[PDB]
Amino acid sequence: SVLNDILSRLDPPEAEVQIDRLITGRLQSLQTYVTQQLIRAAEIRASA
Amino acid sequence: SFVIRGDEVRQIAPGQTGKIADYNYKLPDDFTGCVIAWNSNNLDSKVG
Repeated sequence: SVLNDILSRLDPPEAEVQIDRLITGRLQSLQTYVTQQLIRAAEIRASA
Repeated sequence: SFVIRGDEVRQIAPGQTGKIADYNYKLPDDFTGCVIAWNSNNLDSKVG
């Protein structure tokens, strides 16, 4: 789960693949967050 | 053009790590091209 350990332990050639997995997940998570965020905001707006 | 040792060939590839890859010649991760190796036993090897 830590970026530094991947860099520390693994050579970049191997690390690049590993970090990439981590990247897609968080980016996906933020994507879920914003999407989730937009909808609620809309709910608020109608209320507003 | 290289003289590289036999076992070493695996090293001449985009990701590899080792003495040849680190110290002598390094490919970029992004490398685009082929690596053509063939043992030239007759050309460069002597009894001494």
